[PDB]
Amino acid sequence: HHHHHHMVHITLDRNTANSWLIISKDRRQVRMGDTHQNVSDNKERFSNYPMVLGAQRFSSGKMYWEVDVTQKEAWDLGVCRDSVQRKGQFSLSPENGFWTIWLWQDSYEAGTSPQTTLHIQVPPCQIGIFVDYEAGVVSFYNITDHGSLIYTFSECVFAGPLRPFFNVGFNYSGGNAAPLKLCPL
Ligand SMILES: CCc1nc(Cn2ccccc2=O)no1
Repeated sequence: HHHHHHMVHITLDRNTANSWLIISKDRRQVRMGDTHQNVSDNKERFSNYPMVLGAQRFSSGKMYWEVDVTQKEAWDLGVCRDSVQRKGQFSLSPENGFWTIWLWQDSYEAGTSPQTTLHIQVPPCQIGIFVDYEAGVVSFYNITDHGSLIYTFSECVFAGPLRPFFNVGFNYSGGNAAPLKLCPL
């Protein structure tokens, strides 16, 4: 791919974070805390899962960013509608306003309904996310494997402004504490 020149500087929005997340001072890293992080509740916060949104909203153009997933066992990444449900239980699907991939129990899957198996030969340490708003495309790239394509959502019906979407995943196992990090441009 040759999408690197649409690079955007993403920062995390504290106010959208699950109350157990710890976001770094620079707003570029997020990890699971071992307890509630002593913040007030609000209608924006994801309640059921360890999720947070980027601050940036996109309604046009081409955008690209990279995320470090080194040594994590579980995570979700992609984009979502600004209007997605925050409270209670829901599935990650385009019908619910999410265009995502994930790692879970040693398999990679795209968040279609039902989910799609991904064929990754080189487990990624960094993931590239490309959005073309006008084209209706969200693509995922394996930066560890020379930028190889992971998955393309096409014919997307965004139906609103998009936000970068993150899930650090639970840490029941003690093997998933590592952060998600937004990688430098
Ligand atoms: C949304 C609630 C929540 N709790 C935790 C953190 N947590 C707590 C116990 C066991 C595993 C584990 O990951 N993360 O989200």
